[PDB]
Amino acid sequence: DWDLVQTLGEVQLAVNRVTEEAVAVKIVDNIKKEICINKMLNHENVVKFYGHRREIQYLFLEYCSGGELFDRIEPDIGMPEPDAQRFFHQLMAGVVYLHGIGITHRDIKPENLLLDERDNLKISDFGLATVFRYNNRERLLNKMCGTLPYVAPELLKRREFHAEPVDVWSCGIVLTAMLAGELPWDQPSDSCQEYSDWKEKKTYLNPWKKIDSAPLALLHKILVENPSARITIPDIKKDRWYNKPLK
Ligand SMILES: CCOC(=O)c1cnc2[nH]ncc2c1N1CCO[C@@H](CN)C1
Repeated sequence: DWDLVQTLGEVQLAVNRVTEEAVAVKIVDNIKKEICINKMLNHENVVKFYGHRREIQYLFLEYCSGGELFDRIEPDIGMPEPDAQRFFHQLMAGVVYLHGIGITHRDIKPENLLLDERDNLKISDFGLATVFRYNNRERLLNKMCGTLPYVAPELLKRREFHAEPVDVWSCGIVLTAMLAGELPWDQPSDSCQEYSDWKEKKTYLNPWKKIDSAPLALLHKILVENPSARITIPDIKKDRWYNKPLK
């Protein structure tokens, strides 16, 4: 038996009457695919799925008492570089896992990155997720989704696109936010001046000016317009800043 303590955001915090264990309960009244995908998942950097009950659908998910990464980002400032690097390491671990089982999240942003009691990052909310690889066969995506400031430019420009580079791009936007406390552009389109400036290498402007040359060098490889030229995760793991001892 579980008591519903408070509304988290619908999602409610539930506490076990006997054990006092806490869990997040998602109430819905597409949910079928979210449960299906959640049943595939098992990784320390992905919100745990405990099960579901049908009545109004109920999803039981890992409660992350640390809240959202979003709330650890000080506006216009960001966070200490060592904290950002640690969070970025854990984000990559989670994303590598998902891509490894052929799943793309499609909406990576600080609001969907939760923290447990130890500040361990957990990828959250698979309502927009989809399978991009099955029976070792890649499937190109063609539906536009995600969140504009975080979406890769190809999603706005091409009919079809590879799933993995899209997630890599969004991860680069998250890193920018962690290091500068602001988003670089409303969207990565040619009509967007801020994106034009970036493509023209005007890193003497914000937010790039607040970012140290080492992490900035990594962002130069992630925020590349051509998804085929964009750095892959295995190569991100070889990046100099990625491997820099910090703090
Ligand atoms: C301390 C605040 O941490 C949360 O609330 C929170 C904790 N664990 C969760 N697992 N799945 C979601 C979730 C969660 N929420 C759900 C509602 O939206 C977000 C909070 N405004 C994040």
